[PDB]
Amino acid sequence: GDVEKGKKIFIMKCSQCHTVEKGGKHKTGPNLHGLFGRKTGQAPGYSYTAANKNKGIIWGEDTLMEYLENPKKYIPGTKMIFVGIKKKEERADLIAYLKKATNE
Ligand code: HEC
Repeated sequence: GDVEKGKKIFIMKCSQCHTVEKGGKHKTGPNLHGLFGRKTGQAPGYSYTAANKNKGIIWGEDTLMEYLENPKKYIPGTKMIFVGIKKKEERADLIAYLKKATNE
């Protein structure tokens, strides 16, 4: 659950658009502050993707490990430009970091 690594990653992996900082902006990507344990297409006043609502799942440790793996797949029509991840520990750490960031 490397938090230091996930930091460098997110920094230039997701953070690029996302924002693990309460009060984030609806930039290229939505905020990621408490995304764990909440429904999708919730961010009010956002231009979410037609696939962001379509899915309509409960984000978490699984939905992620699965989603992250393939964002395009999971969300067909998502703007989230991301190839995906493979390394388990990579997703386990990256996710961990968040658990310390969003869930600091
Ligand atoms: C900007 C180019 C992005 C990058 C890089 C990443 N994400 Fe993203 N994400 C982006 C958008 C515009 C959206 C909405 C469209 C959709 O339905 O996906 C998302 C959505 C997600 C979601 C779902 C809702 C939410 O969490 O806010 C998750 C769980 C998510 N994205 C996670 C995530 C992670 C961990 C990334 C790097 C590993 C990542 N995103 C990259 C835009 C962008």
